[PDB]
Amino acid sequence: MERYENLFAQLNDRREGAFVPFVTLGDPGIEQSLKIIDTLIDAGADALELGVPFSDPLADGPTIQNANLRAFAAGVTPAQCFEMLALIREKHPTIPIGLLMYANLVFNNGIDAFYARCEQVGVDSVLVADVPVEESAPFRQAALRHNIAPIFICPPNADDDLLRQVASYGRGYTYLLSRSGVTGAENRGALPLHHLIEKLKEYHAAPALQGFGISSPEQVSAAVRAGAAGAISGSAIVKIIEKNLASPKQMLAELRSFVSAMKAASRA
Amino acid sequence: TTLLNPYFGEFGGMYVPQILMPALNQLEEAFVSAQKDPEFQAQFADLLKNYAGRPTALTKCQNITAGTRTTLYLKREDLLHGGAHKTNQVLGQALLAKRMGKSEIIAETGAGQHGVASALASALLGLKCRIYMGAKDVERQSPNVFRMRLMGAEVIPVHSGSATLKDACNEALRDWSGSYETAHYMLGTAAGPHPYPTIVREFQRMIGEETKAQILDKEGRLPDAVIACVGGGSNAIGMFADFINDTSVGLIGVEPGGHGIETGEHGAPLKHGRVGIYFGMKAPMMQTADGQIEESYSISAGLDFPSVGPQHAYLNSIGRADYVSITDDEALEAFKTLCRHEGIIPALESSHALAHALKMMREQPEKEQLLVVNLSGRGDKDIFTVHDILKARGE
Ligand SMILES: O=P(O)(O)OCCNS(=O)(=O)c1ccc(OC(F)(F)F)cc1
Ligand SMILES: C=C(/N=C/c1c(COP(=O)(O)O)cnc(C)c1O)C(=O)O
Ligand SMILES: c1ccc2[nH]cnc2c1
Ligand SMILES: c1ccc2[nH]cnc2c1
Ligand SMILES: c1ccc2[nH]cnc2c1
Ligand SMILES: [Cs+]
Ligand SMILES: [Cs+]
Repeated sequence: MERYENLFAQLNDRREGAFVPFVTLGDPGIEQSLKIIDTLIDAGADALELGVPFSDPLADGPTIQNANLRAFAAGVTPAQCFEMLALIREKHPTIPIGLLMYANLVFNNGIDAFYARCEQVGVDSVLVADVPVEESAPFRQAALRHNIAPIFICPPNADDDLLRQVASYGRGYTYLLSRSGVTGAENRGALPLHHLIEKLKEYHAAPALQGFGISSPEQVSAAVRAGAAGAISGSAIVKIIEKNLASPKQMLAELRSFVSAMKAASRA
Repeated sequence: TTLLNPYFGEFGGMYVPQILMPALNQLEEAFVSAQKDPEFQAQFADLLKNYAGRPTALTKCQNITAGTRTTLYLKREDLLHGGAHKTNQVLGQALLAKRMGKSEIIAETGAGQHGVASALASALLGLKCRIYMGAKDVERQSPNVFRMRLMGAEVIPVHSGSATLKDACNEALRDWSGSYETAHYMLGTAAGPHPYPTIVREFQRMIGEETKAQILDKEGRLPDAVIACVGGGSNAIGMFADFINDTSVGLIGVEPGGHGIETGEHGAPLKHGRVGIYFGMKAPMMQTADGQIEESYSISAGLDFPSVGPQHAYLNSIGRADYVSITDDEALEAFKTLCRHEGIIPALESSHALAHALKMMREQPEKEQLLVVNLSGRGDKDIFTVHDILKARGE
C-alpha cells in the first residue's frame, strides 16, 4: 500500500490529481500489452489499474468484455499475468499497481496464496469487483497480512454505515463510483457527489478516485475540481486498443496522445 | 447486515458488486414483510389456485412400473399454467416487484419456461418485461420464444460465451446493476445471491406440501424417495423442502450428465465441480484449474448451467440429499417411455428425473419402493428437438 501513500503525498505537494488508466493484462497479446503499459506510464499515468482476464466479468460492459476475450484468444492465464507484473515492476519501481479481480480468481486455490503472490510480485492493491464489504472479511484480512491495499467501492447512493465501513476497511485509495451499471465509455457518469467526497474525508478514508464512464479530459478536471484525488478511465483506453488492432504503432501513438490529454486535465 | 441467514453451511452469500447490495437488502425486507402479510398471502394463494391451477395432480403410473415392486407417482407441474413449475414463484416475485413500486421486470431464461412465466405474470399484473435468452436456446426452445413475444415481452438473444443459460444470467445481472431503481430482477431459480435461494424455495414449497398431502391420502404413508432434476435448484428444493425433516424420505437430485461425465460435456457441478464464487454465490462450479468458469452442456436448455443453488450444495454436504446424474440418452429414453406408455409428454429437464427413477426400478426390480418424481414441465417446447434426434437415428 505504501506506493499509493507516496503518490498521493507527491500529487498533493504539486496540487495535482491522479490519472489512472485501466487495461486488461495480455490484451491483445502479452508483448503488445507490455508495450501498451510502458506507453501509458511514459505518457503520464500516475498509477495503473490492471485486469486479470476472467471468463465472466459481470461488472464490465462490452468494451472490456472484449478485451478479456482478446487476452484469452492470445492464451493469457493468471500465471502469465503474474509474469507480466514482475516485468512491469522491474522497469517501474515506484508506480502504484492495482489489480481488478473477480472473486473466483482470488478464491480459486486459496485467498491467502493469492495475496501472497501479489506481494511477491510487487502489486500494491487488489479490487475484487464482486465482493461487497459485507463479504470482504477474508479478502481484506489476507490483503493486509501481505501488505496489499484492499480497495472498496463507494456507490452514488452509499449510506453512512457504508461510508464508515469503506473508510475503515479500505487502503490505498477509495473507489468512487460515478454511476450505477457496468463499465463503459458511452455511459457517462454524474459529477462526483461532493457529500460523499466530504464524508470520506471526514472519516479518514483512503483518497478517492472516481471511476466508470470517465472518457474525456473535461470529466477528469471535473472530478478533481469536485475534490476527488483523481480519476480512472478504462473503456476509453481499451477502445483505442480495439480500434487499432491492425496498427500497433498507431495504437501506441493514440494511447499516448489520449493519456497525455487526460493527465494534463488532472493538473487543473 | 441481513434479516435472514444468507448461507447454507459454507454455501451461498451475496457476492455482487457493492452497487447492488441495497437492491438485495430491499428485496429481502419486502419478502420478510410480505411473508407475514395476510393480504399478500391471500393474493398469492388466489393467483396460484384460480389463475395457475393449483393444486396440481399427483398421477400414479399404470404401465411403466409393471412387473416390478416400484410404485411411481408423478407430481404434475406440467399441468401448471405456462407448462412448468416456474410459474409458481414468478407469481410471488411479481407481487413483490409491485410491493416495491417497480414497474419493470428483467429475467434470464434457458428452457424459456421461466421466460414464459415472467411474461405471463407481467402481462397479468401490468409490468414491462424484458428477457435474456442465449441464442442457442432461442433455437432449440423456439416455441417458448414465440409464446413470450405474443405476451408482449421483449426477448433479447445473447450471443456471448456459450450462448446458453449462464450467458443469459450474466446479461440479466449486468442489466440489473444499472436498472435496479426501476427494474426488479426476477431470478428464475434457487440460486444467485441471497435472498434469491431462500425466496425461490419459499415460493415453490407448495410442490412438496401438496405432494405430502396427496401421497398420504393415496398411500397412507410418506414416499421412500422424491426425485427431481437440478438445473439451478428450484423445482427440486420446492419438492424437497416440506420433506427435509421427514428423515426417512430420500431426497434425490438429478444433474445433467450431458454426453457423459467422462467427456466433460455435462452440467453436474454438485458432484463433479468444486466450490467457487460466481453469479452472486459461493457454490459448486464447473471451473478450469485456474478458476475460469467452464461452459456446461446438456441436451436440456433448462439444465445447461455450470453451477447449482447453495441449499443443494449444503444438503449434499451433510448427506441429507443424494445427487446423481443422467445422460442425454437416458433422458431421451425416459421421454419416449413416458409419451408411449403413460400418454404424458414431459420436458426434457423433467425426463432426467424420470430416467433416474426408471433406473432405480430397473436396477432392483424386486425392491419395494414408493417413489415420487417431480414432473417439472411439459415437453411441447422439446418436441422438435426430440423429433430431429430420433430421425437422425431411425426411430
Ligand atoms: O472507464 P470505464 O467505464 O471502463 O470503467 C473502468 C473501470 N475499471 S476498474 O478496474 O477501475 C473497475 C473498478 C470496479 C469495477 O466493478 C465494481 F465497481 F463493481 F467493483 C469494475 C472495474
Ligand atoms: C432454465 C429454465 N428452466 C429450467 C427448468 C428446470 C430446471 O430448473 P430448476 O433446477 O430451477 O428447477 C426443470 N424443469 C423445467 C420444466 C425447466 O424449465 C427456464 O425456463 O428458463
Ligand atoms: C445473518 C442474519 C440472520 C441470521 N440467522 C442466523 N444466522 C444469520 C446471519
Ligand atoms: C451454439 C450452438 C448453436 C447456436 N445458435 C446460435 N448460436 C449458437 C451457439
Ligand atoms: C439455472 C440457472 C438460472 C435459471 N433460471 C431459471 N432456471 C435456472 C436454472
Ligand atoms: Cs408396480
Ligand atoms: Cs446444473
